[PDB]
Amino acid sequence: SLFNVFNVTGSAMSAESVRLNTTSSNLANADSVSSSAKDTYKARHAVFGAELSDTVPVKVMGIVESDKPLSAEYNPDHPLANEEGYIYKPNVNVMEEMANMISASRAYQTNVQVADSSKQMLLRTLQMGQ
Amino acid sequence: IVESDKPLSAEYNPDHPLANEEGYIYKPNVNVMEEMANMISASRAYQTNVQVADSSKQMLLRTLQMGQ
Amino acid sequence: YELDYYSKFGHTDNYGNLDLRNKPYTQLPSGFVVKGNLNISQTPIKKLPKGLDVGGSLEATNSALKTIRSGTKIKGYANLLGSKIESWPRGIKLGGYLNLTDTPLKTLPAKLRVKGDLSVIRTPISALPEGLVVDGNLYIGGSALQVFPDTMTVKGNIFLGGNKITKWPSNLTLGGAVAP
Amino acid sequence: AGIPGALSNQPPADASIPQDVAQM
Amino acid sequence: SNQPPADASIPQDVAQM
Amino acid sequence: NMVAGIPGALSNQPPADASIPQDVAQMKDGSV
Amino acid sequence: GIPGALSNQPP
Amino acid sequence: MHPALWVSKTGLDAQQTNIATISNNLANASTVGYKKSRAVFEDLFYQNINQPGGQSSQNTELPSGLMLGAGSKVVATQKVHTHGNAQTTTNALDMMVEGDGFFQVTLPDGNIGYTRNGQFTLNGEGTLVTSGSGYPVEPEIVIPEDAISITVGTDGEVSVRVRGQQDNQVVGQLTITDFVNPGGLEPIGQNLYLPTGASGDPQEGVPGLDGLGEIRQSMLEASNVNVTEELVNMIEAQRVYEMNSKVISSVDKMMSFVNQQL
Repeated sequence: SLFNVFNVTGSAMSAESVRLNTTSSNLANADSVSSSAKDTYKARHAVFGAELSDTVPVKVMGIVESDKPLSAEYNPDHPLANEEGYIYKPNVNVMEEMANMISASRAYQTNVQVADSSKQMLLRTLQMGQ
Repeated sequence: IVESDKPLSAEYNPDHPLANEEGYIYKPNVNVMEEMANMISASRAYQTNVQVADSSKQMLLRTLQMGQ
Repeated sequence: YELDYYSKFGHTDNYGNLDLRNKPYTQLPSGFVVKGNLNISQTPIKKLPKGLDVGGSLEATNSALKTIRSGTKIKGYANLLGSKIESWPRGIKLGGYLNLTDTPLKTLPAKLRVKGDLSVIRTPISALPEGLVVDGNLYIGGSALQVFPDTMTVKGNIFLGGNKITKWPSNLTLGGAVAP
Repeated sequence: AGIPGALSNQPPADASIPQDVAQM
Repeated sequence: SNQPPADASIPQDVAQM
Repeated sequence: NMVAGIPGALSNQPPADASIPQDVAQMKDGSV
Repeated sequence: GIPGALSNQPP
Repeated sequence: MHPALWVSKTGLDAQQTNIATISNNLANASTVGYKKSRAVFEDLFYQNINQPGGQSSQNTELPSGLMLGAGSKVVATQKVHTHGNAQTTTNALDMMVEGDGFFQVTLPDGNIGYTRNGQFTLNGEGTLVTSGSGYPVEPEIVIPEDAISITVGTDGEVSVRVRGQQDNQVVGQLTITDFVNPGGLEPIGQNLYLPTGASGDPQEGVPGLDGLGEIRQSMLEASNVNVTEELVNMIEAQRVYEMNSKVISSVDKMMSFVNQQL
């Protein structure tokens, strides 16, 4: 029904919000050599997935880390330097985060139009019978 | 429901763990412009039939007043 | 090919965790020592080197790992989800849980001790070893197990998950509850 | 299931299998 | 759920929680 | 019980950043 | 009563 | 994402790797025996859109045969093994190869490493080792403590001068390894290379016969990087980087107009 559109579009609104927050944590950790949890932060990605289970909502199935190797930088005098003297920094790519930032915002706003479009159809469907 | 025959949108990204040998991730063949047009066409056509159905009831109600 | 000393350096973080995800490495040098966690997920590695030492946890989810040789020291947990391991060797010093879900595992060492949780979910294992001791939660859901040994020890909850147990241990002390 | 390398939001404990992720 | 969800932990050292 | 605290920027911070006064952070659990 | 609240009256 | 956004992003990623490649070359502008690397660009896959499948030919010039590429990428950081200039130094242990050929050093893990840098020295035992990490140089050349001079011949024949004995005693002979494809060597830092499948099996021999280069004593090989080429490459790479940013901004503004006007 038209109410299923609200569930489908609403799921995308939450879905694009997850990717926006993941990108925000990527931009804020692009230069963080250290990290609690004994893990040099690596770029995270939200992998969307259609939950077919007509109406196909979108669900986040889990956040996946980047496969790119960490950026090694020779800083011998740093306390975190290894024997060779290289400290490692996250593999966050700025350009893809900016592209993800644009795409997530554009996709978020176009889901609002569909919810608005379905809202008007239900209101007119209610005016029938009056 | 029938799936579109448009080829999938290929993107070069040898970083996504779900990529392939050549670092390509295939994405759905969804065109935003055609989805916006369908949204406009579906909403307007849906509400047009509301008017016809609503006006059809009025004709039925007037028929009951025949001879009165 | 095989991982070298210089190739090892390019897959290590600041605190010393080796990341080999999707990397085309087939075998690791013997007497290998890792400062932190080890990740060999989705790797074509079929065998772990003898004398392997991991300062953190071993991650081999959805990998091709098949054989682990005895004497391996793992400080953290062992996660072999979706791998090709068929048997668990005797004498593995495991400092954490052992997750063997969705593996072709068939045999387990006798009187095995798991300092954390144990998973045999959806495994073709036919029977648990005698004298098994589990300090955490035991999940046997979807597996082929239907008879427990004479004596076993589980300090947490026991989850049947759907499989039918007919012969319960004679000597069993449970710190939690049993769930179907 | 789905993605093979999803993360876990629970703090590391090294003793409990994380059930947050779809561990199948 | 029938009980409030727990808060979020943001520690500067996970070993101390 | 009553739950309260400073909203906005100060609370949406990691606890290490001690912007929030100590007693106000206590209120964020429960009170009566 | 918020412990240590500012007041609205000349000190 | 609209495909135009990602096609432009590939150009930004490709030029980003180009800048990093250029930056390393200018960093090693004074490294002895260094070879400059260049980034090679190639176009990505071209896809038929207005066709359900890849129908061969069949009106490529018409709207049915429209093909859109997927962008560009850096395919390889090719090593250019051009011979560098000569650095005449007064040190008696730094040596240079004139032409094709590599010094062979013994790596700690057992295999031998190949270097073009000639800054060598001796360790406590008198063995000829590199002046960096101190790896021994193959073949082992031990210098007697009674030697008052060292002479390295044009074919690696090392001789020493002993007081009280005329004529110079021979203490060994150097060898240089050659490869069929020098660009297939894998750099591992420390001015070292390793043999790969793309390089070939090592070809050893006396330095001065069998087409090999000749050993020159008290010389070094300067890096072959062209600082002007890198600066010109930087200018082009920066401009291409900015142009692709405009396309991404252009696509976003067009997409903004759609859901705002409609």
